Amino acid sequence: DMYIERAGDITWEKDAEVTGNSPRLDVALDESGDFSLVE
Amino acid sequence: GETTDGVYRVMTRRLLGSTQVGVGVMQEGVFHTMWHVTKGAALRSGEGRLDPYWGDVKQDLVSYCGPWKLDAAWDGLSEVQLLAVPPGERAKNIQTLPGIFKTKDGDIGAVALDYPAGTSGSPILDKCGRVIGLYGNGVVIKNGSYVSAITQGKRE
Ligand SMILES: CNc1nccc2ccccc12
Repeated sequence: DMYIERAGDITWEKDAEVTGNSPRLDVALDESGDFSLVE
Repeated sequence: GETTDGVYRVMTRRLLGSTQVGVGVMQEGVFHTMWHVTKGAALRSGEGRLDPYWGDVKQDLVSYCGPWKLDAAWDGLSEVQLLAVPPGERAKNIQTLPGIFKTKDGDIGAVALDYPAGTSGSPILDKCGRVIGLYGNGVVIKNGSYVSAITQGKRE
């Protein structure tokens, strides 16, 4: 039995930690909703 | 139960202790999460019950109490924020410039940020605070790193 608990508001935070890269990837999406890499 | 707009953890008592299996967004009275978090099961909110209303395994999305309400889209240029809600940890905003998933049916934005599986369903936001998609369905690239699609539904 699953339940939900509030965790916060949805708002843009000014001066948040900025991280992560921006890769451009060729992918495929199967009928089961799974993404895979296409080479 | 609690119907206030916002971000929520999705918990279960089935396994050892209380375990966070995902996250979701309550907006306009509807709860939105990824299909792989709930597998379409009903949810509890305090004393109330939320029943699935719409879902699709291929999009990997599900809405409860009503139709999918989130319609904002990544503009393809701007930085966005993942409002990550990790298990046992406080909600935190992380700003990033999305990459791209290129498919035979078009391109989708993607965020290269690595969080535990129980963070699936955490919303990705634009500068106006609008939810442009949910985090948690993606791929593991060459170096073992995780890249999630910016998954968005359709508002009928
Ligand atoms: C292979 N699966 C995963 N690995 C790492 C982080 C993840 C975050 C959300 C959903 C799945 C994830």
